[PDB]
Amino acid sequence: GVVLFYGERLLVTYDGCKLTLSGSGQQPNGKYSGTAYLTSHRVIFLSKDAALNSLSMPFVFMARVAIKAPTFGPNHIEGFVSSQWSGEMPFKLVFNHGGAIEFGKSLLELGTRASKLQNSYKTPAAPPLCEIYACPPPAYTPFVNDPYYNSFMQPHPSFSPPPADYLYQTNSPPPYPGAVPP
Repeated sequence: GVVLFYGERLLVTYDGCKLTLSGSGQQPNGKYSGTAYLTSHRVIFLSKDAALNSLSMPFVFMARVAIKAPTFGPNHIEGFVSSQWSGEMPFKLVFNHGGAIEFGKSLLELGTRASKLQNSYKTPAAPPLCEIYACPPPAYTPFVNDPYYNSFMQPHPSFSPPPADYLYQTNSPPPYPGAVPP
């Protein structure tokens, strides 16, 4: 399952994604196939097979994110996660069914917005009793229904249904900012 923070919105589900972590030294390094989730706050990747079952890349720790197109091959997304390990770990997201440009354009706009709040964000007070429960449907409603997200994200037919029966929410707020209405 996927556990969203309180105040986090699930925006895009992409089944059939390949994530490559290309760290050196002690940084993470491996290849993973599965589903990528684009939220207001992070990319979540769930390995479908597994040295790692789940990983989260908060926008505020991503750097130099770009939609890449090699001279002959398909569009993909590249970037880094910044500083167990320290320094700059490269990552690459490849999409099996197209929609890399649409996913990446959305990621760039979300990440730009979230990163501008990095210095001012203070995690809200959290309930001492931490709860995980079935995710409220509003947290994963199609983003086209929300003018805040619909104004800068484009749909794509390769985007997949949100896995409602696998979505949970915690009452804990996210420890980093996201792209949300002010």
